[PDB]
Amino acid sequence: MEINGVEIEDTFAEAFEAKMARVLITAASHKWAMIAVKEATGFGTSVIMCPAEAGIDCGYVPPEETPDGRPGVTIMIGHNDEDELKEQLLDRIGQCVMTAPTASAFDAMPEAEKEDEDRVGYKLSFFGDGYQEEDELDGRKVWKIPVVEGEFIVEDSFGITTGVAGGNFYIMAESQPAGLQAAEAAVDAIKGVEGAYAPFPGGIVASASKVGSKQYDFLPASTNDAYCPTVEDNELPEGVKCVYEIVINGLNEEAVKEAMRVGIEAACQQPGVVKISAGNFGGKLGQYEIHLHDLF
Amino acid sequence: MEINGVEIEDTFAEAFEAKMARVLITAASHKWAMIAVKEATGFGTSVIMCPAEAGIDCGYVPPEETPDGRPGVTIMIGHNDEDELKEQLLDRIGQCVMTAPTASAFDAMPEAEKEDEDRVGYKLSFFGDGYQEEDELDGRKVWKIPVVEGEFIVEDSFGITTGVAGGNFYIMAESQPAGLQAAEAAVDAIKGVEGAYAPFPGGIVASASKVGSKQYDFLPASTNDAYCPTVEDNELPEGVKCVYEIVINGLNEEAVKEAMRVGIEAACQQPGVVKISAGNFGGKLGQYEIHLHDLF
Amino acid sequence: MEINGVEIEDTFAEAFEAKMARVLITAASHKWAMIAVKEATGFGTSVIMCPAEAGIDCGYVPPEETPDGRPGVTIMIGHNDEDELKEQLLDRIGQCVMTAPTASAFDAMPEAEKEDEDRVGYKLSFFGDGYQEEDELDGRKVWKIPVVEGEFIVEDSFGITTGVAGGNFYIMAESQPAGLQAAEAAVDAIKGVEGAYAPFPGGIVASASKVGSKQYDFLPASTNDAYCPTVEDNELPEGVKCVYEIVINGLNEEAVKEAMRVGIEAACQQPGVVKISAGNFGGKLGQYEIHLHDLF
Amino acid sequence: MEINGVEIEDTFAEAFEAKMARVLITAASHKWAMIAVKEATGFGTSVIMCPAEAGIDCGYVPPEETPDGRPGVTIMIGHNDEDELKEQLLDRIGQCVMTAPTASAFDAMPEAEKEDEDRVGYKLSFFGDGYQEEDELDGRKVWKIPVVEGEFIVEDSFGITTGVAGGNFYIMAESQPAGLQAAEAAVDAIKGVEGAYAPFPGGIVASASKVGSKQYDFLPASTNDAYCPTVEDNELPEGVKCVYEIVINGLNEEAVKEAMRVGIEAACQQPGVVKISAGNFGGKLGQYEIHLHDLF
Ligand SMILES: [K+]
Ligand SMILES: [K+]
Ligand SMILES: [K+]
Ligand SMILES: [K+]
Ligand SMILES: [K+]
Ligand SMILES: [K+]
Ligand SMILES: [K+]
Ligand SMILES: [K+]
Ligand SMILES: [K+]
Ligand SMILES: [K+]
Ligand SMILES: [K+]
Ligand SMILES: [K+]
Ligand SMILES: [K+]
Ligand SMILES: [K+]
Ligand SMILES: [K+]
Ligand SMILES: [K+]
Ligand SMILES: [K+]
Ligand SMILES: [K+]
Repeated sequence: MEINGVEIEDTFAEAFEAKMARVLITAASHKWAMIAVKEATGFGTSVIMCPAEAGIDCGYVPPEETPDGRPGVTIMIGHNDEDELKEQLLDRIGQCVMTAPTASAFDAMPEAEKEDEDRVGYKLSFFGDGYQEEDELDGRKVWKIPVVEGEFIVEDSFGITTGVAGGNFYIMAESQPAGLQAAEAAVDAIKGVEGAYAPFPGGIVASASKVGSKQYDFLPASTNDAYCPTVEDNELPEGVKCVYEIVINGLNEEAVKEAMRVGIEAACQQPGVVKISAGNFGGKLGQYEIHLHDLF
Repeated sequence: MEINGVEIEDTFAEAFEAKMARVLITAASHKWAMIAVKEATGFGTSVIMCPAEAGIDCGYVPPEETPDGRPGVTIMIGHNDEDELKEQLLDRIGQCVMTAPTASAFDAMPEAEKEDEDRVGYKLSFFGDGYQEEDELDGRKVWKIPVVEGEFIVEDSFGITTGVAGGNFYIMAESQPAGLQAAEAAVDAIKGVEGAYAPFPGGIVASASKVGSKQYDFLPASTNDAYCPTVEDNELPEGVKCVYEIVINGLNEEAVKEAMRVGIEAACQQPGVVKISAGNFGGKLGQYEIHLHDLF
Repeated sequence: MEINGVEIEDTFAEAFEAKMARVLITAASHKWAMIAVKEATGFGTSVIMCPAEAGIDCGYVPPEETPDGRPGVTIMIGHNDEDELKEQLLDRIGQCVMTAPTASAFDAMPEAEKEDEDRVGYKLSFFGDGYQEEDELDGRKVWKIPVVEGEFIVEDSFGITTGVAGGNFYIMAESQPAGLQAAEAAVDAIKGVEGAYAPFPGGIVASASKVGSKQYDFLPASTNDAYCPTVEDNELPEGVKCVYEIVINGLNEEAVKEAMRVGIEAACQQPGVVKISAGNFGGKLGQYEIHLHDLF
Repeated sequence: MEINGVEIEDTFAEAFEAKMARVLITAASHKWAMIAVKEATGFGTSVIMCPAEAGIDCGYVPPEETPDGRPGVTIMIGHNDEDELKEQLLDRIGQCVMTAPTASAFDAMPEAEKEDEDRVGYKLSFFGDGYQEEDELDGRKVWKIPVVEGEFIVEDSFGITTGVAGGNFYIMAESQPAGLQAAEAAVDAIKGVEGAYAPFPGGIVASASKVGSKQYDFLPASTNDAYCPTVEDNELPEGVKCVYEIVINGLNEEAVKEAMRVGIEAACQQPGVVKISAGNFGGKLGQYEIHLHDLF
C-alpha cells in the first residue's frame, strides 16, 4: 500500500482505555481563551513523568455556540487513573483557568460519552470562602466565585468518559526537516478532528519510547533504539534519517482512527517522506489495535 | 505619590526565598523553541496546587549568542523546596523539551547566582539506554541522547540559585477591560527585564488569594475577599470595579524590583487605572519587603 | 430592543455593490499559509488610500478539503472598480503568494456567485519564461511555474462576483478599553462567518470617516466628528467615551448581514458597552440598507 | 571558505541606493502594535509590482524607551523614488496605523541618517477637520487628531534617508524542507539586527527572479531558471533540490552587511544545506557590492 508514493506499513497502533474529561474554556477573546488553554494543558505530554495528558481539541468555538456568548476553545485532559484525573481537573482548572484573565470553564463532554461525573465547580467554589453562589446559565448549573477581577464562572459538574489513549503513527523521512514539515501538516489535519487531541509539544514526539530499558532497572521507559538513526543496529529502512511519532488521544476509537487517517494523509502530501509505521506492543498490553491498512 | 495621575499606595510586596533554575531552550526556529517553552512552563502558576512556578524569561535569544548557533528562549522554573525543583527540572525537560521537535536544553543560570547544581543532563542521558554519549559543545559538557528524530542535546548540569518569589503589585481599575489593558501593558514591560518571570496565565492573576479560609478548615488558600468587587464588605476605593495582580519571581531582589518598577510604570500609562497597591502578609511571613514608594 | 442591556439603535448600515474575488491559499503548514495571507491582504483596509480592501475569510481549511491535501486559508480581495480588482489579484498573488514559501493559490469563489473570470494564473504563468506547464489538479486547471524553491502552483482562472462592501456597526462604550474588548469579541464572531471579511486592522476601525470634509476641498474623506469623544459639539450619548466601527465586506448581502448579527451579539456580551449604532448616508445612495432591528 | 560544512561561494550581493523611512508604532499592547504593523507593512515585498518595500525592523521596543511609555515596534518602508516613498508613508500610516486600535506613529529615523523630512503627521492632521491640535510629547512635535476612538497621535515630521536595498544571499539545500528550515533560522537572526528588514513573506523569497526573459520578448523579469531545480538545464550543483533567497534592505550598508552575516551563519547551522551564494548584476548596475568572503 502507498499513499502518494509513500509506503504504508502493514502494522497497527496499540492503544489503551483511559479516563478523560472535556472542558470548554471561554474568555473575553480567543487570545485570552488560548492564554488559559496553554497554561492548563502544559506539563501534560505523557503520564510517564507528567501529571496528565492534555491538549486542545477545538481551537475555535463560535461565541454563538457557547453558554455565555463569548469566544471559546475546547480542551481534553486524560489519565489512566480516574482519581488522578479528578485531581488534575481540580488543579488545572483551579490554578490555570480560575487565575486566567476573564476565562470561564464549562463541561464539554458529549452526552453519549458521559459515564461518570466530577463536581469540579462545586469543589472549586469553596475558594469563595462562603461568598460563592450557585446560579443557572443557559440551562447549566454554575458556580459564581468572587475573585478580585469580579467573578469566576465554573460549571458545577464535568462528565468523565473512558476514552482511547496512545493512538499513533510514525513518520519516517529522508531528513529531520522533511520529517518535521510532514509532522506539522499531520497535526494541522488532526486539529480539525473533534474529540481528539495530541498531547506532545506541537502534537509531535521527537523521542518515542519503548517500555523499560535493556541496560538499566530503574527506568519505566527508554529510547526506542530500534528507530534511532544514530544507533548502529537500528531497524530503519535505507534512506530514513529521521523518525517522528504523532500520539493521539480521543473520546472514542472512531475519533482516534479519524485523526490517524487524516494525519497520515496530510503527512504523505509533504516531500521527503519514506514510509509510515505505527507503534505497538505486539498486542500484549492494549485494549485497542488500529491497523493502518484498515484506515485507507 | 502619583504616576500619571494614578495613586501609588504606600505599602509593600512581601516576597520569599525560593529555589530557581534558568534554562536556555534552542530549536530549529523561534517557533519550535516557543513550542517547547509553552509545554515546559505550563501547569506552573503557583505551588499552591501546581507542581512548580515557571515562565519565560527572555523571549528572544539571538542565534549568535547560543552554544549551538540556533534561535533560543530562556525560561525559569522555581519551587520553595530544592528537591521538588530538581524533580520538576527532570520532568519538564525530559517530558516537554526532550520530546519537543528540534529543541535542546542548556544551562542559563548566571555565574554569580549559581549556588548549587543539578546534573539534569546526566540523569536524562540514561534514556539513551547505553547509547548516550558525552561531548563538549562550545565549552559546555553536554549529553547526546539518541532519539528517533536524531539526537537530544542537553547540558550535563544546571545551576540552582536562591531567588525571590512573590514580588507583586495590584492594579485597581474602573472596569475589568481597563484593568486587563493596564495589566497586559505591565507584562509587556516585564518581558524586557532579564532574570524575572511572571508565572500566571499571560503573567496576570485574576483570582488573588489569602492564606487559609475564614469559613473552612480544609483550604490552604481562598479568595482575597477584601479586594473582591462583588463582595459587600470589600475594602476597595470608590470607583474600583476590577482588580488584577501581577506576580513576579526573579533571580534576585533587584530583578524583581525592576520588574515591579517597569510594570507599574507601564500600567499607569493605560486609561481607567485608579490606584496601584501590593500584596503582603504584614511582614510576618516573607524574607523580602519591596516598598512601592521606594521604586519611584 | 436590547441585547444584554445594550441599546440597539433603530437605524441602518448603508452598503454598496463592490467587485470581489476569493482565493484559497494552501501551504506546507497553517503557519506558512498565514505568512502568505498576511502579506497578500495587508495595505488593504480601504480604497480611500489603499490599493484594495482585503482580509482573511476562513482561518482554517482542513487539508482533506483542499485540492492538494495541504493546510489552507481563504482570503477575499475587493474593489469598487473591476479592472483595479484584476490588477490587485495579479499584484497580490504574484508578489505576496508566489514569493511566499510553499504557498499555492486556488480559486475559492463559489460557483453560484461567479459572474466574471480573471485568468490570474495564466497571466502569472509567463514568469516561467517558457518552462511553465499546464496541468490538472483535483479537477482544476492549474499552472506549474518553475521557481527557485521548486514550483508555484496557481489555478488558471479566478471567479469575480459583485459582492457587498461597507456593512458596518458602531460600538459605543464607557471607555476605550471597554470598546476594544467588545470590538475584538465581535471580530472573533465575524471570523466564523463564511464569505465575510473585515478589512481594517484586526477588523476594527479606530478612526471612522465621513464623505469629504467641511473645511478642506482636497479631501475625499475626513473624521466623523459627531462621534469623536474629544470633539466639543459631538452627538455622542453622555457616558460614551469611546466609539469603534466594525466594517464588513462580503460575497453577498446575507454574509454581510450575518457578520453584522453575530458581531453585535458578541460585542453586547462584553462589559461597558452603552449602545450599538450603524453608519449610513440617509438611504439615498447605497444599493443595500441593513436595518439593525431586522437582524435579531 | 566553509561554515559548518557549508560552502560559501566567493561571490557578491549587488545592492542599490533606495529611499527609506523608519517608523515607531506604539499601542496599548505589543499585540495591537503588531496588528497595525502587519497591516502597514503588507503588500510590500518588492517595488516590481507592490507599492513599496516594507517590513518590521525591531519586534520589541520596551515601553520605557517610547515617547508615550507604551509598548512599541519599529518598521521600515522603502522605495527607489522619494516622491513615491512620501506617498507610501502617508497612505500606510493614514490607512493602516491611524485606523488601527490604540496605535500611534512616531519618527524612528536616527539623526545621523536623516537627509530629508516628510511632514506626514502635518499632512494627516487635516483629517481632524479643524479640531486637530499640535502638542509636544517627550520633546517631539506631534499632532493630536480627533478620532471616534479618542485621538490619533502622530509626529509632525518623519526623516528620510538614502538607505540600501537588495542585499541578499541564496540558500542552496538538499530539499525544500531543509532549505526552509535554514531560511527561517536566518530570518530569526536578521530580526535582531537593528536598521535592517526583510520585505518578502516571512523574510524569504521562494521565487527569485532574473533580469529579462529567454522565451518572451515582453517580460522585464522571469523565473531565475538557472536556479530552478525543475528546469532541466539549470546551473545548480548536483544535490541541490531547493533554493531560497533572503532579500535585505537597511538604513545603511553596515546594517545590510550585518543582516547578511548573521543570517548566513544561522542558516549554516541547520541540516541539509549544501552552499550559500548571492545575486548580482555583473557589477554594472549597483552602487554596492557585498562580498560574501568579506563578512566572515
Ligand atoms: K482536534
Ligand atoms: K478566570
Ligand atoms: K468513550
Ligand atoms: K500538552
Ligand atoms: K483497506
Ligand atoms: K523577563
Ligand atoms: K527535543
Ligand atoms: K540569587
Ligand atoms: K506558567
Ligand atoms: K469570515
Ligand atoms: K509560493
Ligand atoms: K454576489
Ligand atoms: K486588510
Ligand atoms: K522616518
Ligand atoms: K531587524
Ligand atoms: K490609531
Ligand atoms: K543612510
Ligand atoms: K513586507
